[PDB]
Amino acid sequence: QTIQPGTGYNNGYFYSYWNDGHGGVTYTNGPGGQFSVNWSNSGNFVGGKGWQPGTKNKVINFSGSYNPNGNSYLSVYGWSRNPLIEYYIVENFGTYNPSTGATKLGEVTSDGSVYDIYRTQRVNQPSIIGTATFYQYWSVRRNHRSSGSVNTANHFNAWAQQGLTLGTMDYQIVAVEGYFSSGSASITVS
Ligand SMILES: NC(=[NH2+])NCCC[C@H](N)C(=O)O
Ligand code: NA
Ligand code: NA
Ligand code: NA
Ligand code: NA
Ligand code: NA
Repeated sequence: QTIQPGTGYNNGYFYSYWNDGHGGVTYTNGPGGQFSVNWSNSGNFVGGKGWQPGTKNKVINFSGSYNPNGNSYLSVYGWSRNPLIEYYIVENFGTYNPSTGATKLGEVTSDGSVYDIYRTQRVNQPSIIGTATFYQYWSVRRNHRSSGSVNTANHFNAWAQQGLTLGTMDYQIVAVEGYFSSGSASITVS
């Protein structure tokens, strides 16, 4: 169903839906690993489905329709603790590449494309443990897509060769993120 922000479990999968308090987002859980998000003039939000906790060797399957009109991402997205990390394997994005301004550290080839690798830092921002300073790890796919599989270990291995180490996994989902934009998406995870 359509829900307010929160986390939980639906039809065998973990879900997380977060927003910054602005209006405009409709997040709906569906059967199985399905979710839908429609946004009209949102602020910042993140929603999707997957697992609590994730693993360092999961092969994640996704498919569906992704139609951003402005700044948005479609990603494998999750967190670790000790160290506290927010990470992204970005499969598609709208008008804004999330790595803009960031220092490139390397490349990895996985699941039919090269990805470029970046680290960023978030200072005194929201996190899974409350306000915190933490690093973000990014793999950004050069060839955008709306369905496929992601061998997460290929990314996690490549990040570790640049000192981008992960802690104990927290959640791991396929997420749609938007930032002061509009769009529509409907995705099935497995
Ligand atoms: N990329 C983002 N917008 N991240 C939002 C993180 C939200 C954070 N985990 C919280 O529960 O407050
Ligand atoms: Na974007
Ligand atoms: Na995303
Ligand atoms: Na991949
Ligand atoms: Na995770
Ligand atoms: Na996200």
